[PDB]
This record gives sequence, C-alpha cells and structure tokens, in this order.
Amino acid sequence: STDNAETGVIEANTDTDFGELAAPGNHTNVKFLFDRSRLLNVIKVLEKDAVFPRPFPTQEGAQQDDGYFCLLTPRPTVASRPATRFGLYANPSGSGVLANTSLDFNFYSLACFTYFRSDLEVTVVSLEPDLEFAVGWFPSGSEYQASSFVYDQLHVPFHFTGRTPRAFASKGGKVSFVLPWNSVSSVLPVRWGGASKLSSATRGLPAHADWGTIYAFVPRPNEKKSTAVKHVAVYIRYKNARAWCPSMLPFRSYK
Amino acid sequence: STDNAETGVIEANTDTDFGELAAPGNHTNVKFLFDRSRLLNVIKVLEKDAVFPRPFPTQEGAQQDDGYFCLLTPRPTVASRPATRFGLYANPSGSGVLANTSLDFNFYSLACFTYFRSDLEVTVVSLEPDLEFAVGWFPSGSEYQASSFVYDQLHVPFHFTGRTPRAFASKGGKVSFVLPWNSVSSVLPVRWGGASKLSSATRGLPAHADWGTIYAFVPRPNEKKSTAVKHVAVYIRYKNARAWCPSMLPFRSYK
Amino acid sequence: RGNNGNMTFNYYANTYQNSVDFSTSGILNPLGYLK
Amino acid sequence: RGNNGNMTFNYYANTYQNSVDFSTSGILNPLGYLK
Amino acid sequence: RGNNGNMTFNYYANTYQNSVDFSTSGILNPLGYLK
Amino acid sequence: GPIPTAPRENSLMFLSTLPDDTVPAYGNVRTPPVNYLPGEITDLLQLARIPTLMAFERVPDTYVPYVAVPTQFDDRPLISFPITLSDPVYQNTLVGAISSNFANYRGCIQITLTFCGPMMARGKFLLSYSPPNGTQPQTLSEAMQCTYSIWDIGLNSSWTFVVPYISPSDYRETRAITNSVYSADGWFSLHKLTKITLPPDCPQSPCILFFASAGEDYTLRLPVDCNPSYVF
Amino acid sequence: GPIPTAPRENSLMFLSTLPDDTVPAYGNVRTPPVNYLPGEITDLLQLARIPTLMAFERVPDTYVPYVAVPTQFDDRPLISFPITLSDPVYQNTLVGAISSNFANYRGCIQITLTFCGPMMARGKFLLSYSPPNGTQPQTLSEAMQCTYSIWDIGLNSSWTFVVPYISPSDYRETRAITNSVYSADGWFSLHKLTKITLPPDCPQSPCILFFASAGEDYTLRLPVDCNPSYVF
Repeated sequence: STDNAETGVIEANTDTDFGELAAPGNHTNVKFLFDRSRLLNVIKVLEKDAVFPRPFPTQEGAQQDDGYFCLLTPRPTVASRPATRFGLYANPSGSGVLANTSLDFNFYSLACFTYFRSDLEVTVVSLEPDLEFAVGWFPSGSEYQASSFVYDQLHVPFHFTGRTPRAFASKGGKVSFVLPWNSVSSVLPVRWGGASKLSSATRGLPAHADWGTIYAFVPRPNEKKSTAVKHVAVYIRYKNARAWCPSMLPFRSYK
Repeated sequence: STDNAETGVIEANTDTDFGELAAPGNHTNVKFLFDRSRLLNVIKVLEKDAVFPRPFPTQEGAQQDDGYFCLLTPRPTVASRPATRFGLYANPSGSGVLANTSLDFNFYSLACFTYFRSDLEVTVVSLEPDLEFAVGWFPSGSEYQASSFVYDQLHVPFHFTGRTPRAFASKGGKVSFVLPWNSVSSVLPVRWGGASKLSSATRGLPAHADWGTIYAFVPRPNEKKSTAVKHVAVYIRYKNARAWCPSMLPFRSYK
Repeated sequence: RGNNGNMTFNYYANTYQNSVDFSTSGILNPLGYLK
Repeated sequence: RGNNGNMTFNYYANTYQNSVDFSTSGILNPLGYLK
Repeated sequence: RGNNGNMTFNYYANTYQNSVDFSTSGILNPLGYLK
Repeated sequence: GPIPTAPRENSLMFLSTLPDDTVPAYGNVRTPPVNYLPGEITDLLQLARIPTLMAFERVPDTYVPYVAVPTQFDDRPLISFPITLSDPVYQNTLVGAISSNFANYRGCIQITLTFCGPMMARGKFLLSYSPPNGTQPQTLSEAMQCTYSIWDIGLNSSWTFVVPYISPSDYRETRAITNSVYSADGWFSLHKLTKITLPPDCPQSPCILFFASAGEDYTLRLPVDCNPSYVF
Repeated sequence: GPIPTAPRENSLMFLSTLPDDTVPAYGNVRTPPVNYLPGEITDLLQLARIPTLMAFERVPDTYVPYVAVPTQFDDRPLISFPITLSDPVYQNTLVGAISSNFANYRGCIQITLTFCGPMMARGKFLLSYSPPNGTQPQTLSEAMQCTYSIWDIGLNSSWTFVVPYISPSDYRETRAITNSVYSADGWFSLHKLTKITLPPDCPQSPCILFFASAGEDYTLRLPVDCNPSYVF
C-alpha cells in the first residue's frame, strides 16, 4: 500500500490490503521474561585469610591470592574486576597466571536496550560430595577485611564476623537470599561511553555498576589447612526488572 | 423382545421382559481413571556434554551418544524418536547397537478412543544407592544445546544453565513437577493416518505428538568422569484427561 | 473433580496451576441418532 | 505481576521484601512521534 | 467418636477419608425380650 | 516467630495414587480451543453399552463368530457357555475387555441374537438360563422348568435375552479361579424346539449371529493392573 | 501444641524457574528516583515492530542488503526466499533475532520495499506469495495465479507487502529441521513485469532496499535457551 518509509515513522494487517485479525493468545513481557535462574561463575573456596588482588597493572613477582571472589554483574569482568573486552584462553599451555573471566550469555543474547535495573536473588550450589562451607558478601565500594586473631592458639580469620550478612549451610546444603539494589548510580548502564575520572581514565569503563561481591570459606581454623581444592557454583535471578531505551543486538556471523 | 439390530441403533432391564432396577452404587469416569502414576522408561545418567542422535537412517561408523534422553508420550518410540512399529530384542547376542524402546502398556490396555488431551506430571526415582543427580527438560520442537565452557580450567557442560526448568535434588532424593500441554497440535492422536510432509513422508507417523524431552546429569565437572554406569527411573501422571471419539481395543490371542 | 481430595485451600493461582484456553471472541447422551 | 504465583499471603513486610524509592517532596505507545 | 483427638480441621474430604454406604432408595437396650 | 511443628512417621514418602497436586514449573501457558471436535466421551460405560460379537471354537484358526444349525440333532443344546466374564467367549467383546481391568461388577448382562438365512423359512427356538447347580442341565425337559422364552422366526429376525442378576452378595468378582459361588452364575443354552423348514431351492443350513453387551444398570468398582500379553 | 505435618516427596528441591520469592537478608534500603528517564520499555514486541534490513549473498564477504536490477533477464524472479524464520536472510533482523529465542509464533509477517535510482525512470514490478507446493513456482504465468500485487514506480517509492498467515495449526514452530508443514510456509519472489526505462544521462542499474518487520498481530509463546556462538 501507499507509504513513505524514508520518513521513518511508518503506518500500520491483511484487512488493509486483501482480512485476518487473529485474536490475542504476554510471554514477552520484560518483567516476566527475566525472572529465572542462570549460572554466573564458578569459584574456589577459601581456607584462610586471603590477600585481595591489586589494581592493574600488576607487576611480576607480586604476592596475592587469585581465583576467589566474584562480582555480581552481567557486564564482562576479569580477575574479579570490571572490564570491557571479553576474552578467553583458547590457546594451549603457556606461562604466567590465567585470569578468570565471566559474562552473562543469556542476558546479552536479549540485551536490546541501554539502561536496566532490578533486584538480585543469589543462591549457591556445591560441587564436591559432602562439603561444608559458608558465604559472605559486602556492598559496592566497600573492602574485604584481612588479617586474623588468635583464640586458644587457633588463628581465626577476621571474616568470620562482620556487620554484613553471613550464611551457614548444613552438610551438603544450599544457600539463597535476596539483596537490594544498592549502587550509587540510579540505573545500570548496559553499554556506557563516559569516563569515571578527570584524568588517566579509560573510556567506557564504568565504576560502580554491580550489586556487590561474594566469597566462600570453610568454618575451620587456619591450623587445619588441606591440599585438595574445592569448587562452588553460583546462580542469580532478577526481580521487577525494567528497561529504559532501545538498542542493538549481538551480531551473528554469516559463515 | 421385538427389536431390529441390523439398523444399528437398538433400544434399551428385567422390567422389559420378565423386574429389577438395582439402584446405583462412577469409578469408570475418564477424568478419575487416568489419574495415577505408572512407569515409562529407564535411562542412563550423563557425565559430560553429549551428541544427540542423528535422524534415521544412521550409517555405519557414526559417532554419537545413545541410550540417554527420553520422550514423553504413550505412543511407541525408538532411539528416543517417534515410531510406529513397536519392537524388542528377544534374540540372543548379536551385533551392532541395540535401540532402546518404550511404550505405555497400561494406557494402551484401555486406549479405546482416537483423540486425547491432558496435563502431564513427571517425577524421577533413583536406583543406585546414595546417588546425586539432576534433571533437565525442553519443549517440543526445540533442541539440546551441546558444547562446554571453561571455568578455572574445568569444563562445565552448557546444559548447566538455560531458560528451561532445572531441578536439583539432595543426596538420595526425588523430583517432581507438573508441565503444561505445549504441543502445537490441538489434541494428541492416539492413532493417525496422515502425513507430515509433502514428499518423502511416512504414512501414519505424527510429527509433534508429545510433551517434551528429559535427561539426567551429575553436577560435576567433566574432569571427574567415572566408569560404573548409573540408572534412573521415570513415572508420569495425567490430569484432567479427556477423550473425543470411540475406537477399538487390542486383540487377545485365542491360544 | 478427578482423584483430588483437597477441598480447603489452593495455594498457587489457577493460571499457574493449570492451562487455560484463550477465547476466540447418570444422564448420558447416545453417540448415535437415527432419524 | 511477574513470574510470581502466590496470591494469598505475604509474610515479611513490603519494605523488607523489596526496595522503595523515597519521595522528592495491548495498548502500547509508540516510541516515535512525527509532528 | 473413637480414639481421635483432632477437633479443629479435617484436610481431606470425608468421601476420600472414610467409606460410605450407598442408599437403596448409659442407656443400653437389652439383647433379650421376654413377652 | 517460628511456628512449632512435628513431622509425622510417613514423611518423605512417595505414593503412586495420592490424591494431591504438585508445584508447577512452567505455568502460565495458553492452548488453542477444542470446541470444534464433536463426540466427547465422559464415562467408559458409554462404550460398554455397545453390542459386539462373540467367538466359538468351530469343528476341528477356527473361531467364526456364528453358529450353524445342523440337520439332525440329539437331545442337546446347539451351544452353551458359562456366565463367567473370564470365559474365552467374552474375551474380545467390549464388556469383557473393559471388565477384565476391574475387580467387582454389578448389573444385568444383555444378549442379542439375529438370524441369517432364506426369507421363506420357518422354525422355533427356545432360550434358557439355569442358575448354579450340581450338574449342567442338558435335556429340553429340564431346560423348560427354569427361566426361558420361545423365539419365533418372522418378519423381525432379532431377539434380546436379558440375564437376571441373582447372587448372595451385592457385588461379584470379575475373574474366576476357584469357580466359587461368588464368580460363577450358571449357564446359558440354546435348544431347537422344532425342525427348521428350508424352502425349496434354498440350499441349506442357516446361521445365527450372537450379539452381547451390557445392561442399563451395569457397574464396575475397583481398578486393577493390566495384562501386557498382547504385546507378545 | 505442635501442629502435625507431613513433608512431601519433593522436599529440599531446587527449581530454576519456581514462581516464588525468598527470604530477605539486608532489607529496608531506599533508592534514588528514576522518574527523570524517558522511554521506558514494557514489552519486547515494541522493539519487534520496528523495520530493519535483510541480507543477500551477492555474486561471487559479500552480503550487501540490497538487490540490483540486471539489464537482460531470463524467465525467473530477481530474488526469492523461503518463509522460515531460521533462514539466513532473517538472521540479523530484530524479528528473527527475537523469535529465535522462542518456540512458537503466531501472526502476520510484514515486508516493505523502497526504490533507489534516478527520479525520471519508470517501470512496473510484481510481488507474489506461493503457499507450500511440490515444487517452487518459477514462471510469471504460474506466479500470477497465486496471491500477488503490482507495484508501479511513481511519486512514492515505498510499498508494503503483507504475508497472510495460513496453517493447519493455531501455532507454528520457529526453527525448521525437517521442513515439515508445521514450519515451512511457502516462498516469496519478485518478478519484473516490464523493462525499466533509464532516462538519458542517468547511468544504469537502480537498486532496491528490503525492509522487514512484524505485523500488528504477532505473538510468541515459549521461551528457550540461547546460542552463545556470538562470543566466538
């Protein structure tokens, strides 16, 4: 029919040309679609007080504990820090240390807007049989407390106690709870183009776009360290999500 | 008494010839009869990302993973695919690969109509002692996602996460949930006579007459594969069932 | 109706418990009529 | 609203269940108007 | 009646809890009368 | 605060026939309407009330569903069978097939006959029903005393014989193992009262078709498991 | 006193899509208002209703989103493609990208065209839509019988062609594997009815742009998992 699509705003079934007005029969709603769990990352389990990674760039011969901790955000991250370029180690054995990375494939498969906001609901699942553990979390912009104290000649890491929530699960159990949107920024920028500092900043790297941080540890004294490593899984959900402006979608190769 | 049964529609107790009108005393109702569990099939348990079977005919020397997965339908199936002729391997040791098969004996013992429809309620029971597992399912017409990703040098199969429901059961536990009728066809044809494609089709083989697909896997990384096999049992139930036209019943031999 | 005993309280909503068809807007009948 | 089935009883208070913004005191609109 | 203590709430329906006979439509009597 | 509770002795149990629902996993799904399909079923008794055919061994597969009248007879019914629903003759009828999957039944069985032969023939038959006894009645003289009726060939070639329900218990078992009074209920037989007159040029030997079904007050009570023998 | 209870068979289970909440851990937190941000989204159909561009293989990357009219033709449509949403041509359009993450769809697809060339040229085109058949129609004579329309170059250079929705089932699958009648829905083609008259001094070979989107009665039902292939 007559129209002018160069103007952009085109008009708007078969009743117009030849109709059929098939009756309705809301599964695409933003609030409904995003309410379901999905894996985020897999992390080790602590057995003593750890040293948080230093900010980049990290020089050779720097002592720290890497592989633990994990942010709560869909945007790409590296070494438990915000990042922009997603990457992976597809190459064979090399040298140095390998940096853990994460990303929300399912979220970005339909991330067709710019700004987002919702509540987060976290849960944790163990992997090794009959494993006992616990979880700890702190808000954005805070810091992880190091060092340990002595009780009856046993070194208890400080992270056993704090004003932030703690969770103890029975042998072979699971954890779950819901946290509030606590970042300073009003909404989460899916893609950004600003700078966080007046000088020496990196374009397009947001500062406090997340929900917090999480870690896992065993309720034992530091005098009972073991050798075999342990692992833990993490899942997240979104509650009352909202979107605020259109955007693009990931490109699909034509190979 | 006088009657004419050649006409088909015959009239209709002892009050008519000699009566007795014994008072009533609804156990045959369609809705009530079909609400009870019954075994469907027994399947293996995955321990890594698998390759779905290829469509028939499968040539010699084709690499795949067979014996897992299982449809949700009373109609006969072979190799986790819809089928028409039910068969079994009563012969002794032979060659090649043996194709798993299934059928609902109890359903077909009273399947005296053509069209059927109801909701399905699935549950899972383990067989080996102290076994830990999980279940996954996807609708009709979908596909199973393959491949795996690396987390801290551990290969985690992709099926750990997805928009479709997942179920994690404690050590030596059980699972249960109810799914909705989701196939495109309005009703389930107990016996069919059409064709699904314009050419190269097979008469009497329906396309999407089922409820979905199910599989079982262990929450462990691919780097901890074992040797001994494991097994799982499946049961199903029907809710608010309905039937739509008369039919025949299975033949009984006179031997 | 059906092999259901509970008759006091349904927790989840009907729409989330059972499927519903979308609108398009004793005594037993015999399956054969002979005019 | 949302993938929530319960419609009979909420135990914890709304303020402790969901965040709330502090006061400063079918039919789908189109995202483009052409005067 | 009987060795039953609960007197507040019966969950399952009576028909599904106990059998019922279908219709066909202190002071103690002595077991012997002598006219 | 927390509400005190006490789990019972049968916690974490799985019952295959528990009358209760389960939590939904993928709810909020709509389905296309089915108001266009006619002939919805509500109770299997509707199908049970439909006539069907029986089987007979025939002279030495051979299971023709009809009985042929011989020429000369010898003081004996043409065909007789018990009234036990597990009998072979009831195997493929709808009533027998459905009842085999239930324990108890109640009501009146219904039997219907039909003649197939030359139009201009004539004859008379006698139908009998004998409750349980020490020995199965054979002679026509015995048969006459019990409940019976006389069938006459005429314009209408079909007749229905209703078997009354008499038993010492309200319900009766559906399959017989010991042949106790609770399962067996006597016998049925057919006797040729007269000699059939075949008109000239009509060759010989008419045939009779047996039609069986359930009465208007039939009923079944207890479901049971099935026999998967038909798959082999 | 304690209230008797009986835990069910599915206790201590974790469901990834259970419609229920969880206990709060750090509640009683306020947030800044967001009433200042305009353009809030409510349903992804709003984005699905926006036109976008398609792709084509081009002569022997080469995936220009337009088709160039040749000089001489041979009894064959300029371009044709199926109506299966899994086809490559629909990959990058918003409708295709969104639908790929759902199982069932329903409604009418919408196609829009636009001309790019010299103002003072003229011509006429024919658009066709052929439901499923044993062989894809090729000749203009065949095409004419099916549903079609005629496009004339004039003041307005854009035209919209609405593909009717006809199928044996209320819903249809979104991705095709066996090409059954439940997924495939025929073909679309473009035929040059006349010969385009290029005015003098205007060099040659105009081009046509393809615009696709969703109709006003589109719909999607069942969510599914995604493909992370774009990360590699």
